Formats: sequence, C-alpha cells, structure tokens
Amino acid sequence: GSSGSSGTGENPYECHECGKAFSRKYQLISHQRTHAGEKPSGPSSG
Ligand SMILES: [Zn+2]
Repeated sequence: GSSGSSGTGENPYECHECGKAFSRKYQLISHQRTHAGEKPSGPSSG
C-alpha cells in the first residue's frame, strides 16, 4: 500500500548513533547494543 504510518511521537530517548527513538531509557540502551563492536569514523577523518 501507500500508507506510511510512522510510530514516532513521544520518544525522549533517541540513539546518538543512528537516530532511533524509544519511550524509555532502557528501550534505547538495548538498541545501542547493536552498535557495540567498533567505533565509527568521526574525528581525524571526513
Ligand atoms: Zn542506533
């Protein structure tokens, strides 16, 4: 279909890696676990 029903309204907890959003703090931490493994390319790079 063509009905993009997003689910982002009250999410005071957003991931500082990708940009996800969660209702509670833990709800976010559990996600960050996926990023855990290697550091991205920030400083000293493009
Ligand atoms: Zn993330």
